[PDB]
Amino acid sequence: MKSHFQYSTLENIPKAFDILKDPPKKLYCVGDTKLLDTPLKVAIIGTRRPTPYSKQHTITLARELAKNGAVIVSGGALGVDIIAQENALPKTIMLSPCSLDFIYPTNNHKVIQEIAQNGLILSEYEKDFMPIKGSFLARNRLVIALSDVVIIPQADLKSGSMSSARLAQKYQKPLFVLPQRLNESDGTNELLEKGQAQGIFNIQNFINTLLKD
Amino acid sequence: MKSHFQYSTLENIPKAFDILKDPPKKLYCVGDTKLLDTPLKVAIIGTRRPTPYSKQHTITLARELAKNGAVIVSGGALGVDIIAQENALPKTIMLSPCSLDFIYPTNNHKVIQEIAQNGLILSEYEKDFMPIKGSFLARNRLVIALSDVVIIPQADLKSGSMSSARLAQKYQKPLFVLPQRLNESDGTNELLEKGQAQGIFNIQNFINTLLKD
DNA sequence: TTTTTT
Repeated sequence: MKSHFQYSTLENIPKAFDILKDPPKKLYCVGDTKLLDTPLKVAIIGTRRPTPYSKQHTITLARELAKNGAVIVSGGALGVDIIAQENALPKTIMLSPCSLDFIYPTNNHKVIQEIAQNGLILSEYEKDFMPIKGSFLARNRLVIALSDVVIIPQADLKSGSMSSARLAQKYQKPLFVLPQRLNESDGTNELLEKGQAQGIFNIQNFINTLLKD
Repeated sequence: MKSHFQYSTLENIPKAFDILKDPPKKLYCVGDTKLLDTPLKVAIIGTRRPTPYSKQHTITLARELAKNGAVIVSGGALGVDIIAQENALPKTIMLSPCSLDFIYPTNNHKVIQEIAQNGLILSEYEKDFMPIKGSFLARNRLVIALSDVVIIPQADLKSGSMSSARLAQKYQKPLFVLPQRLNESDGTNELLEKGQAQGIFNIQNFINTLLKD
């Protein structure tokens, strides 16, 4: 799917990426580049197939965080990503797994279009670059590096979310997950079990605690 | 409701009770007093209105602990209590909020009879004593005192279960809970949020670990 | 909750 986006490049690579082994040398952008100056950047990422429960609270988290002046960072994926990003508009930054001349995934075109229009989309890839396994992983590192705090509402084991979670730990980005029932959201519960993430037991509280930092 | 139980008195107060600031001077009993010598005593207490979710896992916890030679201690209450006790039979000990000549709650009369027959029921009250606000809270301290570990599958804030959690902490009895969604079990989630309880993220590993010590 | 619990 063609985006018909009119895109350029960032003048400067955000310093957040300096922590990376191989920081992007060039970033392509469409939308509000000033969002990159937001004091509080929060990643919300997770399963492409969230339960009604997780969706419900992903919406509250995104809306309230954006209401309090934070910007939500995600990857525009089906499920958790695109729920969080739509509900954070216009304060949201998407890192694309393809060049900005392409829309991916196709079914998210309306929201992604709105992000291009009122938020910000960034890509490491210049043109005619279709999503490929390595680019999904590559952009995942950018979501984590750019973000100050990482929220994973719901996630399975051995998922991309879990890889991103390990990146968050590597870079000491505070990691929070939604409380989840047994034998569901296995990935996030393992994070809780191993003390690698904190649970969000009260959304308004959680947010005020982030703000007071 | 009269029980028509034939009951006696324990020859003396079990040692576990001597931690209490006001230990029972006498305990009345019906059933198999040999259960008091079981190495591992585990309390399973909680809301009188468990979700299907909490119910299914309470059943597994109770059965598997019994299989592993543990005795399940509870108060024979509607909901979590009686589910665990019935599934722990015959290895279960009930602490009654009333004298043993009465059945409470009446809806549990069938299982309570089975506990008197094949398990053990204890009471601090000799006779003609119906349950009262004070006797539930008194009973709770005996559940906590007798038990080595306390599992609270699901509970509301400011509840009898929470009262028991407070006693568990006071008398250095380790707490454990089931993972619960946001706004379904505020009581147990608060325990998790304050690090006052540990979550059960795998029932089989939970049990094995208990056996280790 | 009348059918009982910080």
